[PDB]
Amino acid sequence: AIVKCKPTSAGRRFVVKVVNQELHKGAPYAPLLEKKSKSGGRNNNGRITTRHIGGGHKQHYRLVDFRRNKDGIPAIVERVEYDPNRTAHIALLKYADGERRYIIAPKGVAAGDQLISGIGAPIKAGNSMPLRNIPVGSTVHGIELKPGKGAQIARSAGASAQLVAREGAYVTLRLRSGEMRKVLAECRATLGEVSNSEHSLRSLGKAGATRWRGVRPTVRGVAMNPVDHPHGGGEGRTSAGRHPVSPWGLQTKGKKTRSNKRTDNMIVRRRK
Amino acid sequence: MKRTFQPSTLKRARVHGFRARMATKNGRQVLSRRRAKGRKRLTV
RNA sequence: CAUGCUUGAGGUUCUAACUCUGGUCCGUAAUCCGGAUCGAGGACAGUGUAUGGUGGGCAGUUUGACUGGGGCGGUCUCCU
RNA sequence: CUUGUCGGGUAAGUUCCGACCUGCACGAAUGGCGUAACGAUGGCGGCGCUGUCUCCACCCGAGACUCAGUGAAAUUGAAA
RNA sequence: GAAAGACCAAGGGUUCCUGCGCAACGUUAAUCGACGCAGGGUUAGUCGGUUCCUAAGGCGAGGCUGAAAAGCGUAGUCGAUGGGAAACAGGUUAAUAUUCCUGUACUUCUGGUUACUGCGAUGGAGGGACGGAGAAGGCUAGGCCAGCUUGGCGUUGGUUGUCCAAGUUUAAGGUGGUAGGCUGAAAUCUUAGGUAAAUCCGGGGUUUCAAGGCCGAGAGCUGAUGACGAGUCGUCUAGAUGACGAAGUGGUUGAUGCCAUGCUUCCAAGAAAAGCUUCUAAGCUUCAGGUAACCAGGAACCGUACCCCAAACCGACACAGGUGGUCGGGUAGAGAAUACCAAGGCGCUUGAGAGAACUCGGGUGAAGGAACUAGGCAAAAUGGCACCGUAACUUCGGGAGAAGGUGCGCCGGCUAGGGUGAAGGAUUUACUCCGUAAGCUCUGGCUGGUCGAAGAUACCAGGCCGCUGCGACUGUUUAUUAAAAACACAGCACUCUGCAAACACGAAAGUGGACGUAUAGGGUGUGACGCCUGCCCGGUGCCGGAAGGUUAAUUGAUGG
RNA sequence: UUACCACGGAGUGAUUCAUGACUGGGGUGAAGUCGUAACAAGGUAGCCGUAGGGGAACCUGCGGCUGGAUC
Ligand SMILES: [Mg+2]
Ligand SMILES: [Mg+2]
Ligand SMILES: [Mg+2]
Ligand SMILES: [Mg+2]
Ligand SMILES: [Mg+2]
Ligand SMILES: [Mg+2]
Ligand SMILES: [Mg+2]
Ligand SMILES: [Mg+2]
Ligand SMILES: [Mg+2]
Ligand SMILES: [Mg+2]
Ligand SMILES: [Mg+2]
Ligand SMILES: [Mg+2]
Ligand SMILES: [Mg+2]
Ligand SMILES: [Mg+2]
Ligand SMILES: [Mg+2]
Ligand SMILES: [Mg+2]
Ligand SMILES: [Mg+2]
Ligand SMILES: [Mg+2]
Ligand SMILES: [Mg+2]
Ligand SMILES: [Mg+2]
Ligand SMILES: [Mg+2]
Ligand SMILES: [Mg+2]
Ligand SMILES: [Mg+2]
Ligand SMILES: [Mg+2]
Ligand SMILES: [Mg+2]
Ligand SMILES: [Mg+2]
Ligand SMILES: [Mg+2]
Ligand SMILES: [Mg+2]
Ligand SMILES: [Mg+2]
Ligand SMILES: [Mg+2]
Ligand SMILES: [Mg+2]
Ligand SMILES: [Mg+2]
Ligand SMILES: [Mg+2]
Ligand SMILES: [Mg+2]
Ligand SMILES: [Mg+2]
Ligand SMILES: [Mg+2]
Ligand SMILES: [Mg+2]
Ligand SMILES: [Mg+2]
Ligand SMILES: [Mg+2]
Ligand SMILES: [Mg+2]
Ligand SMILES: [Mg+2]
Ligand SMILES: [Mg+2]
Ligand SMILES: [Mg+2]
Ligand SMILES: [Mg+2]
Ligand SMILES: [Mg+2]
Ligand SMILES: [Mg+2]
Ligand SMILES: [Mg+2]
Ligand SMILES: [Mg+2]
Ligand SMILES: [Mg+2]
Ligand SMILES: [Mg+2]
Ligand SMILES: [Mg+2]
Ligand SMILES: [Mg+2]
Ligand SMILES: [Mg+2]
Ligand SMILES: [Mg+2]
Ligand SMILES: [Mg+2]
Ligand SMILES: [Mg+2]
Ligand SMILES: [Mg+2]
Ligand SMILES: [Mg+2]
Ligand SMILES: [Mg+2]
Ligand SMILES: [Mg+2]
Ligand SMILES: [Mg+2]
Ligand SMILES: [Mg+2]
Ligand SMILES: [Mg+2]
Ligand SMILES: [Mg+2]
Ligand SMILES: [Mg+2]
Ligand SMILES: [Mg+2]
Ligand SMILES: [Mg+2]
Ligand SMILES: [Mg+2]
Ligand SMILES: [Mg+2]
Ligand SMILES: [Mg+2]
Ligand SMILES: [Mg+2]
Ligand SMILES: [Mg+2]
Ligand SMILES: [Mg+2]
Ligand SMILES: [Mg+2]
Ligand SMILES: [Mg+2]
Ligand SMILES: [Mg+2]
Ligand SMILES: [Mg+2]
Ligand SMILES: [Mg+2]
Ligand SMILES: [Mg+2]
Ligand SMILES: [Mg+2]
Ligand SMILES: [Mg+2]
Ligand SMILES: [Mg+2]
Ligand SMILES: [Mg+2]
Ligand SMILES: [Mg+2]
Ligand SMILES: [Mg+2]
Ligand SMILES: [Mg+2]
Ligand SMILES: [Mg+2]
Ligand SMILES: [Mg+2]
Ligand SMILES: [Mg+2]
Ligand SMILES: [Mg+2]
Ligand SMILES: [Mg+2]
Ligand SMILES: [Mg+2]
Ligand SMILES: [Mg+2]
Ligand SMILES: [Mg+2]
Ligand SMILES: [Mg+2]
Ligand SMILES: [Mg+2]
Ligand SMILES: [Mg+2]
Ligand SMILES: [Mg+2]
Ligand SMILES: [Mg+2]
Ligand SMILES: [Mg+2]
Ligand SMILES: [Mg+2]
Ligand SMILES: [Mg+2]
Ligand SMILES: [Mg+2]
Ligand SMILES: [Mg+2]
Ligand SMILES: [Mg+2]
Ligand SMILES: [Mg+2]
Ligand SMILES: [Mg+2]
Ligand SMILES: [Mg+2]
Ligand SMILES: [Mg+2]
Ligand SMILES: [Mg+2]
Ligand SMILES: [Mg+2]
Ligand SMILES: [Mg+2]
Ligand SMILES: [Mg+2]
Ligand SMILES: [Mg+2]
Ligand SMILES: [Mg+2]
Ligand SMILES: [Mg+2]
Ligand SMILES: [Mg+2]
Ligand SMILES: [Mg+2]
Ligand SMILES: [Mg+2]
Ligand SMILES: [Mg+2]
Ligand SMILES: [Mg+2]
Repeated sequence: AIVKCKPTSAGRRFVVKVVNQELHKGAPYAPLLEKKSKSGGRNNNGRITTRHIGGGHKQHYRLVDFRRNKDGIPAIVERVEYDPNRTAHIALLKYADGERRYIIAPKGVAAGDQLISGIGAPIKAGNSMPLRNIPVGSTVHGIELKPGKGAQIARSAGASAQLVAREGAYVTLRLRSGEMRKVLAECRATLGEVSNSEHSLRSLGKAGATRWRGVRPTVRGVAMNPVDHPHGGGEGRTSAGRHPVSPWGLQTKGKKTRSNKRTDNMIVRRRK
Repeated sequence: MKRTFQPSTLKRARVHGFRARMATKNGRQVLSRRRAKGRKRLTV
């Protein structure tokens, strides 16, 4: 649930924490962990390519199974864990022959369940099957875009998509963004919604909580000099006397930037 | 007050050493330029 | 009018060129890369060349003289 | 314009606090008006305290001064 | 004296010790020297490297890309600031010592002999292997006190004694499995898994028992009838040398060190690989190999002098500067503050006078008490512990140590507790439980007396209050005239982006975003919180529309 | 000399009177200005609660009442 903190300090007055008592509080499953090192936003040339990145806590990478290709064998939910590098929770499945795995936890799975996958699976939440044998009007998550590639869409906390139409070798579903897209019916998905939907009610509270996550401060372009930003310059406070623009000269108050033209036929209608 | 030169012999050989010059052509031009002048040292 | 023979434009469809930062086999002790084969898209996308639009993101420059100091104002050629 | 006018504070207040509206030339995310806590932040007023001051006096150490040793500097057309 | 004392690392390179010297160097002289000349000086199976393993990162066969140079990168192999075998005490030099010597250890490898045997990886499993804060303990180093041994009897009253001084030391290792932490154990039958296999790991079913198993400081014993030890005797040259050599015990206190990589708890969710154990594959199988016991032998190479918070390093200097880590005693004290000392080290490489103005750093000041000044700048003042008491306002935490006040030294009397702990009791009969007089140690209560001007007596150690502007706060900023009202900030809003994402660095391959997936990512503005955020789409931008006008390369009718 | 204690003194609050630049509504008064909201179905039936708007009476939305006329 959401817990508000007493205003004992100036930095505690506006902290709203999201604490889950049902999360596992031991050590993660060691065989499914591997190291990942930070980058600071730097590419192999050593230059900052994405800015406002740096610092934070040390993290391991959890090998989450996004394909779910053990069809037919039943599973059991051993526990629901915390992932430092998701916004959703993860669940440790234990199949009928050892074979422990990490998946993205659905909303309702706690400690038992069966979570079978493949053709012939029931329509319980947490099961996975091809999108063609899924009743229309249902809510799905973890949709894959290519057969055998793994889940790509609707993976963050509280995310879901709705299955709206089906005809031919494709199937149409409405994305969380408001965008109508057609997906191949041979692809796979999982039934239900992603857990941790209360994640959007948190409040960090203080400037140091953002630094714990690896985010560096943002300096406004109107606070710079003309040589650093198109918005810079002026005596006293100014308001960026030109149309608002990116640091590299691109307009940012409503100008569209999609120019793919290869996947245009997969868009039934844009989110606009 | 801290000054600009803080010695370290390991960082000295890895930047200006003989094997560092030989790794690139622009460091090989430095060595051939110092041989044409007759420098006694020839490397850091 | 009925066809024949081209040829401008549009739509649909197919696979065989091309594309895949999709699967599994081999080179192989290897998340690179190739070859093979399934799957998907498909003459589109993309690249070369020619051309219209946009483009202080970036560049090379220009922005007169007189003047009871410069600037502002006025004047700059011809006739009485 | 301007030390606007009125009230308070002072023996006396171009600063301060409360109002008036005649806003040269406030104004609503280049945010408007308030706001507890916080500030080596700006302005004003009190208590205590005092060499800050009336107005300086005496005392103690280190230089200045003399003797012995070592021994610079900027500058300089020439100087009765 | 939490260094101005010792010791590591970096850096330096003979500055180290001895003999001979004083021209130059040393801010003066110098017989002295980190100075000149000449000799000498650094001893390792265990210390630090190397060797084994990997992090960030580098290089990178083939490869992909690129006018050329070259860029990126796979297999791989480099790269510590990390992981991985093992030594301690005592002697001795002018100069080295955990290295030499004495004594007592530990680790690892090689070759033979015997006995018994399924051996085998690059591969599978286990293990290695880890965060912040906090709190109860257990212990040790260290410190005090008492006793013991040796010596002493005090230039001036007393001092043969509830006197004075010194010493009362001892390691690694072995044995011991304790305070304490974690954990169910065994047999049997199997198997959609760990790429192949597996007797190993994982999963499943049945039966039996409540007991095993793994870690773990420290005590005691032993090392040690030994070393060390004030001092005594002898010999030699005011000191060395050989032999000898007293006591060497108990009680309290006690860590920031160890148990502890433990335990509890919280989000920001907390290295890798090898060494190590185990399983089998390809292959051998009476040769190879493995497991024990015994004997013999080895452990290579490199660095060890000296400075090291400085006169030897970085600053042109024998320069109030800078420089990572370890140890860190006594009396007061909360304390690593502060004061006076210990061990140890030093008096800072020009002196001697005298006692003018003036300058610098301080002490005291009559009567006033901010009249000074741009401005209470500077100075003066406050300052501790316990107890009483404390306003507006508030986001209900605060404001607040608001404000203000009372007590505090020393010596007696009475009196309340806690810890440790002989003897005794239990039997679980010994590294165990309860509990103890004296002794030592810690925390109180109420009653007098007494000295001074003054008892938080020195060092140390908040001044406070009332109106207002700005910024919500902690934070950051112009190295070297600006620390702020400037930047950031949590919160808010707009807009873009469907993943081969937008966007950014790259002639490109590719990389970041992100091993993320619209509760996500980028850009822009505003800047906690409260109440709110009005009117204008004419201009410029952005978004949507597509009818109609203009409109590029291209084409080439017609005319000349 | 000790104890008790009046006057007096210091600090910080509470409560109650008077007064205060300037401001908010109310009542009364005179042939003043603008509109016509209510009383008839008052010419959009009026009232009640609440929210927004407007020179003003008031208008509009939502819910409620008859203390509403013709039928
Ligand atoms: Mg792992
Ligand atoms: Mg950003
Ligand atoms: Mg993250
Ligand atoms: Mg921001
Ligand atoms: Mg910002
Ligand atoms: Mg911005
Ligand atoms: Mg600025
Ligand atoms: Mg600026
Ligand atoms: Mg720049
Ligand atoms: Mg610009
Ligand atoms: Mg500006
Ligand atoms: Mg301005
Ligand atoms: Mg401007
Ligand atoms: Mg990419
Ligand atoms: Mg391939
Ligand atoms: Mg095909
Ligand atoms: Mg095309
Ligand atoms: Mg094209
Ligand atoms: Mg082109
Ligand atoms: Mg083209
Ligand atoms: Mg420009
Ligand atoms: Mg220009
Ligand atoms: Mg231009
Ligand atoms: Mg430019
Ligand atoms: Mg030129
Ligand atoms: Mg020019
Ligand atoms: Mg010109
Ligand atoms: Mg001119
Ligand atoms: Mg003029
Ligand atoms: Mg003149
Ligand atoms: Mg002019
Ligand atoms: Mg003025
Ligand atoms: Mg005025
Ligand atoms: Mg006045
Ligand atoms: Mg004044
Ligand atoms: Mg607005
Ligand atoms: Mg403005
Ligand atoms: Mg304001
Ligand atoms: Mg601050
Ligand atoms: Mg203030
Ligand atoms: Mg005054
Ligand atoms: Mg002299
Ligand atoms: Mg060295
Ligand atoms: Mg040197
Ligand atoms: Mg010497
Ligand atoms: Mg000599
Ligand atoms: Mg001489
Ligand atoms: Mg001399
Ligand atoms: Mg010498
Ligand atoms: Mg590498
Ligand atoms: Mg490379
Ligand atoms: Mg090559
Ligand atoms: Mg290596
Ligand atoms: Mg190391
Ligand atoms: Mg020595
Ligand atoms: Mg020895
Ligand atoms: Mg084997
Ligand atoms: Mg392994
Ligand atoms: Mg570690
Ligand atoms: Mg910890
Ligand atoms: Mg003791
Ligand atoms: Mg005696
Ligand atoms: Mg005497
Ligand atoms: Mg006597
Ligand atoms: Mg012993
Ligand atoms: Mg032992
Ligand atoms: Mg135990
Ligand atoms: Mg040595
Ligand atoms: Mg040494
Ligand atoms: Mg040292
Ligand atoms: Mg020192
Ligand atoms: Mg020096
Ligand atoms: Mg000196
Ligand atoms: Mg110095
Ligand atoms: Mg001390
Ligand atoms: Mg103290
Ligand atoms: Mg001190
Ligand atoms: Mg001493
Ligand atoms: Mg003198
Ligand atoms: Mg004097
Ligand atoms: Mg003076
Ligand atoms: Mg004084
Ligand atoms: Mg006096
Ligand atoms: Mg005075
Ligand atoms: Mg006096
Ligand atoms: Mg006086
Ligand atoms: Mg006074
Ligand atoms: Mg004055
Ligand atoms: Mg004056
Ligand atoms: Mg001051
Ligand atoms: Mg002072
Ligand atoms: Mg206050
Ligand atoms: Mg107080
Ligand atoms: Mg206060
Ligand atoms: Mg007295
Ligand atoms: Mg105000
Ligand atoms: Mg003001
Ligand atoms: Mg601030
Ligand atoms: Mg702070
Ligand atoms: Mg900084
Ligand atoms: Mg700074
Ligand atoms: Mg500065
Ligand atoms: Mg500051
Ligand atoms: Mg400053
Ligand atoms: Mg700034
Ligand atoms: Mg956004
Ligand atoms: Mg701002
Ligand atoms: Mg503001
Ligand atoms: Mg318009
Ligand atoms: Mg417009
Ligand atoms: Mg359009
Ligand atoms: Mg009406
Ligand atoms: Mg009415
Ligand atoms: Mg009416
Ligand atoms: Mg009406
Ligand atoms: Mg009407
Ligand atoms: Mg009412
Ligand atoms: Mg109404
Ligand atoms: Mg209306
Ligand atoms: Mg109504
Ligand atoms: Mg109604």
